[PDB]
Amino acid sequence: FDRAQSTIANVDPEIFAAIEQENRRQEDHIELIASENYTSPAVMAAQGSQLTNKYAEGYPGKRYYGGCEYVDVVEQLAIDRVKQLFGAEAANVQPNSGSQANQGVFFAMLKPGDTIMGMSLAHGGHLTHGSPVNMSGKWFNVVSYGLNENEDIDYDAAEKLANEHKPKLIVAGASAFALKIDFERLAKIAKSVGAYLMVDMAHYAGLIAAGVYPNPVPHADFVTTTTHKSLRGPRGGVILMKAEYEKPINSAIFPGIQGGPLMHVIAAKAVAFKEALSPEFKEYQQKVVENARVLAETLVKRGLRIVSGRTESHVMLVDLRAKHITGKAAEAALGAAHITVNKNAIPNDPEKPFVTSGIRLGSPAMTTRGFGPAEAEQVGNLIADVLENPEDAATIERVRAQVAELTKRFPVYR
Amino acid sequence: HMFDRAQSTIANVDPEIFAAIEQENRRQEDHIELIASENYTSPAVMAAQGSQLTNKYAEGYPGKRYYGGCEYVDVVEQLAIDRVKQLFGAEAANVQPNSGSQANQGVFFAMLKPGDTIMGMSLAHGGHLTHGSPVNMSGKWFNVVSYGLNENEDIDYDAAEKLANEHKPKLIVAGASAFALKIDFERLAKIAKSVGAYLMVDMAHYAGLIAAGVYPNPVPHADFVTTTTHKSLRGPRGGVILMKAEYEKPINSAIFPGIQGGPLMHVIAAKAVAFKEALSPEFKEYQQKVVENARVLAETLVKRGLRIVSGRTESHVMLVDLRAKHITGKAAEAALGAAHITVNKNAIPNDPEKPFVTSGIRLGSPAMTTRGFGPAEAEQVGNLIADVLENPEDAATIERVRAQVAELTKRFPVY
Ligand SMILES: Cc1ncc(COP(=O)(O)O)c(CN[C@@H](CO)C(=O)O)c1O
Repeated sequence: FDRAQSTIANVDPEIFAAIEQENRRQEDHIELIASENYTSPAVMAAQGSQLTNKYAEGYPGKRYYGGCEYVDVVEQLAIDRVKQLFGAEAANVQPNSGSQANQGVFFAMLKPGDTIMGMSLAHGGHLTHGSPVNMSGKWFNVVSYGLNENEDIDYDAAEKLANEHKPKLIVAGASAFALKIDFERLAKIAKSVGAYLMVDMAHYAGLIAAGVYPNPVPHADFVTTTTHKSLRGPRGGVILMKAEYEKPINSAIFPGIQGGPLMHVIAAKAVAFKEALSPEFKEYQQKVVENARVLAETLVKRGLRIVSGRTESHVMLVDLRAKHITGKAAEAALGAAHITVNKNAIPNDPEKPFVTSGIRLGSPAMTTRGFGPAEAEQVGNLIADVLENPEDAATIERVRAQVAELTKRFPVYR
Repeated sequence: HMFDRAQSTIANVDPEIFAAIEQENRRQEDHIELIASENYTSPAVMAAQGSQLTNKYAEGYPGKRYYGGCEYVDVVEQLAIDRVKQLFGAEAANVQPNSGSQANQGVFFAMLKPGDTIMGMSLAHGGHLTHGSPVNMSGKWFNVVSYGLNENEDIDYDAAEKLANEHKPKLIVAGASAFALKIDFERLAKIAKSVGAYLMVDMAHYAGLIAAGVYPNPVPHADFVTTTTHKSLRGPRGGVILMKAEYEKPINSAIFPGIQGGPLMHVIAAKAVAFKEALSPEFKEYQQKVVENARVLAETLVKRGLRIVSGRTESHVMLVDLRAKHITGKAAEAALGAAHITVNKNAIPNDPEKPFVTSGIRLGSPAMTTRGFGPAEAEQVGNLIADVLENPEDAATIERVRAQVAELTKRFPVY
């Protein structure tokens, strides 16, 4: 309890060693998982603070425990900054995760058995948007909408489904969709059947904050997000809501589905929001969008296909059929070449769900460590090299060596 | 640069947050903390959840992840699982729950369907929010039957048995947020078995005492045992589920993909560190002092004319009946807080006051024991509390106590 003696290395050598290896792994691999980023030392320092010691059930100025004057300052800063970031009427920064943020809306507005609409998992929707093995799909009646022939969201079909099934709530947002979503149109659809509109902007949140992806907040009743993806913050969730839903949302998070908030993580959220308000962050996201486009363009030049035909965001779904390789095989081969991606089903995938014909790629992480258009293009070409000969030892090695050059030249943490 | 560890300090990036954390650091030093659910976790634990492991998406379980590159977070999580199994002798464990509430929700999601009947200890008598409160998920989406204390303010096992037979709960919850005595988990297991119900024990408050062997272990008797890692266990903020091997698959499926997504791997690393610390002989010695200090505190307050619910404590915690000094729980909390003693108000059985007022305060010894308080200090603290309670609005009294608190806090620094 002098920070000198209680180090991880002294107290728990096994865990220290494992953490050290993860540090090096983060340096030594090019990360293209669209949901991952590298958060700042300041953010990490914040959730490594003594604020973990405080029980603070309730909300600023209305706590159940005494001694909360300073954690109140922290939480209110987090609330005010995130409201400022997205122009929200109200906010809740206590959700433990993106899942809990989404569960909070559901607990606030719905009863078990209610009908909801969400984007289908097969076409890029998330687990929490109605999967039958998730709470959202097991305890509720789920109707899903998907993509059209152009692999854009099929707004007409969604409208038809809404009228047919009369959902109490409509979910929009996605984990693997490259285009701009028309939140205004989904809002009209929701209003026309008297449904709530909830937008899960977890993946796009950083882009939205920087103004390079459309903002769902003026159109939706509820907007949920993670703080750790494109927002580049700590791991956790946030709910944004219209003022009229402030009381049900706050009551749903506590005492509804959570207990004591993680005040150290909320402090870390506040720091990330401060960073997101800066001109440097806007410039970062402009580069994120640029690098994603260049990556997509490069893969197309090498004969691959991009689902929806283009990206208008940080993310892309790559159709691998022209190179006669499965997503599963592609993920494995790229991983061996020190490029981290994940397999992902494409629309009308001829392969089994655990195999797939696609991979999802994203630019936030590589952009954070300093990659520009030249590097994004180089990475595109390296991926294609692997895909065209995934089991050739010499091919994997040549790429790995070039990956090593990039990662050494662009360190994550200095 | 934004990712240079020299330049990216909290003070450099965010001076306002720096200032608030600094004030909180000093607040933790300058107050005697007697909130029974709070502790001071080690720098090693804090360092772990301040690590780069926050950057990793690791949906799934060790060796069965959906993402690549999880080799090292797998080592971390498996160490956490193996150590917590070792601490409590559990057949299986899940260390991903984001909180105690999510731990409890995980069991419910695994074993129950909305509308099912459950039994839990009543909130009025020391049960927790997640044990069937109608404003909590546990009580709003399920049919709740609650059991409480008897005339001696011990758990009324006979009444619980009658209720179980009458209502046929699918699941019985045991454990408490404010109960001083040893709970008879074996008897509750028998009652549960007799009606074919699952037994879930929420040992959040007692977990550290149980690990050190100074409070009875529910693991050999229960189907499921849930806990927080931040209370008497003295770890990071988060949850854990312990379960019999036969329930390994439904429990793991319930946490993911059931109710959570990517686990907080940095926090799980911190959990692992906390479990390593808990396995040491020093931790057992700590919990012996916790139990001793709680007893001494209780005895001292009784000497000053207060009453302890259940008549004694056999743990870290006590509920103090304040009526003899004609002061409410709310007023007591406020007055003690001004004297730099942190407590929280709490209803007593058959409390004549409104729920927001109460006639009691809950006290615990884990935090003060952690910063080094012994029996002499525990007794002194008991007397200081009584001094405030007997004259809660006297400025001179508040000042004298505050001065003595300052002497103690200076003598026993936390960090
Ligand atoms: C759109 C969206 N919404 C919620 C979540 C879950 O948040 P957690 O903090 O992990 O609970 C996600 C998470 N996405 C992961 C896994 O599906 C991803 O790689 O996209 C999400 O995308």
